[PDB]
Amino acid sequence: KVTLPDLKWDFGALEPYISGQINELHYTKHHQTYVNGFNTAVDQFQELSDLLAKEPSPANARKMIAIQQNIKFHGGGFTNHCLFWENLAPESQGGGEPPTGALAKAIDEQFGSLDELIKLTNTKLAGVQGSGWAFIVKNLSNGGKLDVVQTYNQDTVTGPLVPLVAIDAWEHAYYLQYQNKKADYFKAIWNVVNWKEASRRFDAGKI
Amino acid sequence: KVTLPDLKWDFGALEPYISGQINELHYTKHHQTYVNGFNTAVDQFQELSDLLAKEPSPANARKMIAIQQNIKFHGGGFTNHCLFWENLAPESQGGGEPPTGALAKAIDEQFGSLDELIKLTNTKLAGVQGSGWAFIVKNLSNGGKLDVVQTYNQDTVTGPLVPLVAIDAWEHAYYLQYQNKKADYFKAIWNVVNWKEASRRFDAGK
Amino acid sequence: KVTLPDLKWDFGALEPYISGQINELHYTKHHQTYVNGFNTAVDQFQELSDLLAKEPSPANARKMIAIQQNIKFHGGGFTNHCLFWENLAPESQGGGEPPTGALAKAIDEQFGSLDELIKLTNTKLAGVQGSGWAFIVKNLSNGGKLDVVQTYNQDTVTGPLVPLVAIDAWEHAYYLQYQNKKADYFKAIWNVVNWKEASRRFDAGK
Amino acid sequence: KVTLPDLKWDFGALEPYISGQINELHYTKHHQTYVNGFNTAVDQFQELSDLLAKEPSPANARKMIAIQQNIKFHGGGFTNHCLFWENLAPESQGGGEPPTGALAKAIDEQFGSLDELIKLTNTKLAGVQGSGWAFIVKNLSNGGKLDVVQTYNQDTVTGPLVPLVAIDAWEHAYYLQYQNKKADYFKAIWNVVNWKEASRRFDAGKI
Ligand SMILES: [Mn+2]
Ligand SMILES: [Mn+2]
Ligand SMILES: [Mn+2]
Ligand SMILES: [Mn+2]
Ligand code: NA
Repeated sequence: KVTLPDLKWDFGALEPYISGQINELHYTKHHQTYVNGFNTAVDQFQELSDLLAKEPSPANARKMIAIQQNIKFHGGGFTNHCLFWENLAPESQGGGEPPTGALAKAIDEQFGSLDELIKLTNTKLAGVQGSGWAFIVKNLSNGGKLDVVQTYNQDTVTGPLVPLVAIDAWEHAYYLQYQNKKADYFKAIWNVVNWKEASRRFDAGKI
Repeated sequence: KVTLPDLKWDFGALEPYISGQINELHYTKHHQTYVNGFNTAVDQFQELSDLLAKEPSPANARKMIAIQQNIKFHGGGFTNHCLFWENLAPESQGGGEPPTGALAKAIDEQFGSLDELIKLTNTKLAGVQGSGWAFIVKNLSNGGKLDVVQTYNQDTVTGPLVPLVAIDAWEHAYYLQYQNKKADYFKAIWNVVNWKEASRRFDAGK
Repeated sequence: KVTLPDLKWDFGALEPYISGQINELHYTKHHQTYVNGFNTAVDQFQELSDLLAKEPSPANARKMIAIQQNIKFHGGGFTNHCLFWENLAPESQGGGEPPTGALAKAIDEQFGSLDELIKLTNTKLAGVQGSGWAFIVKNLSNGGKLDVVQTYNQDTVTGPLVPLVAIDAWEHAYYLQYQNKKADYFKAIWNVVNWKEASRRFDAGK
Repeated sequence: KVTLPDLKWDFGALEPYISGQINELHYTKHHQTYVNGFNTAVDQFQELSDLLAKEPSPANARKMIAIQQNIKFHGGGFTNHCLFWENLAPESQGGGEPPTGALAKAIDEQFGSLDELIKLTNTKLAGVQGSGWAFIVKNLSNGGKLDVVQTYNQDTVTGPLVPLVAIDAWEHAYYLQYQNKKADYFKAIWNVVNWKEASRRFDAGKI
């Protein structure tokens, strides 16, 4: 049974880059909904699995097929937002300070500088044509190389792709403050990105 | 735990429209693969579910998300092929005979004729740009109306959509016999379509 | 070269159901974005088509493929919003009044009532897990039957699926006013749906 | 107007890894079909594009949206198969011989060995749940790092993702010889992969 995680900061702590009113809605409404949806979907599948064991019909298999969409969507919603809060921090807790160590080294070697990586990421965020996410990732299958990937809806990066920084591009993540001006939001959010958490994820090679 | 279903006919019973060499591989290899994949996926779900209970972390959620794909794909593969075998039959069991009853009436009212419905379906089949299926369906949400829908890969029709006739458009369904000539396969298969089974599905809405 | 269509109503005309603030942003910003993107994409096609003619390489084919996403997305955004404004109207223009004629008959015959069709549509709207649309459509390929279709992002209904009512489920369509309570928005919008335009679309079959 | 490309080898030249029967059908039927489809779709779009100039209506935009699906699919079909033939060669023409130069250096640095890259690719190919492709690519956006990407149907890798080796995982690519044993096909094809063409693409950073 999953639960809304504790936040490391107060709702209004990322102002002026992200408003407290957005954070409160985003966390108490949107994230809680994925929490509830995920627990419900997992419950429903456990129930369908028990039904399939006694009556392994295509009819019942068809029912399982129907709920896995909810497992994926709500599971992703749960996961992506958890990652999101943990890679945000107020300036007082180091938000917006550049990474150090191995991650900083890989960033410079692959993209030239942190500024270029961020510009690439903002291009990707702007390129999400619908709801979705951009993730700075470490790819474990090609020697641990950095990349920036987009996902849609609540799809997430799995397998060898370890998320280092997740940035939410759903309209609910910025609309009350930025309205249509999503590029202003993408630029502003880096001021409160927690690159210490990114570095920790990079070093661990897991989340 | 699912298994391959009983067939109502022998592998060679659909000759010459669908070769026995195809049916044998199709059932004993391809369908068996979805059976095994689905059973594995459901087992793995059960294991991840216990893991999630012990540690409900994003990491473990991530693992669960990863296997949903296989549940969907192999579950669809299992379900779609079960449908397929049940709506195929040799002529000796009524394959290729036109439907009667309420289904026949609905077909004529909506499409003009069975011939016109079949042509529409062959157009949908030819329009699958990849691996996939066409389904003639009854839509329970809009008053029980017939439609033809395409799916890709092992996606299937769910919700208010009741499959009446499933036709496999994956290349493995025809390649040994027809190779690139998929339209020849789409045309030939209607000689062994079991419309009695479609009519039963239509009447039951299940 | 496309442009924003003229609106038949002032930005604040759909209050209280849809905020004038939302309509103004939705039209002057969001719809404009799609107009700009589509014009840009069609210009690029034109340039790449000429390039491909002179040099029909896989390299240039690859470039042509790369712009198709923009054509589809912005083309969809352009088209869907045009449909949307045309099927909305203030109560003073007859918004929210039930359809009549053939459409009204088809709705009663297939769904039982207008309320049942609306209920089904709201279910499809709530079912969009991401950004998207629901369309009440008339299907030209199954004898002209009504159905409700979900799309994601700016995907739209084409070919035999004729849109009668388009409803936007992107968060920018409701968030300033309803925030997370999208179900409240889906319920409210029917008060300003232009069923007269829906009936016109149904009769024209385009 | 695109045309079927010239092949560098005879239909039967890749036996016994891929039969002459397959190559003949694959090239003269399947590839040709995408050639014809792509030419048709581009002509149709040009036609609608000219109409849209005079009638810039939602109706006409809707018609163009329908056609872009065919441009993408047949365009991809044309492109992927052109890449495919160019990265296959008989053993007499160097097929199956390991890459050298910068490409070989990047492979060992990122994957450990060619064999590890090949195994990863075979895992990706087996993971295509439907029709599709695997590509070994050079990613120009992350400092030119190698990766392996899956696509479905005739989707392809565009922009910063430069295809180095394309491997076809559609059933028509192997069924007549391998039937359901696709893993055997994925394993065998490397014996006739042209790594010299892969190296040229890697060096040029384009196709
Ligand atoms: Mn969010
Ligand atoms: Mn099959
Ligand atoms: Mn909109
Ligand atoms: Mn092929
Ligand atoms: Na509100």
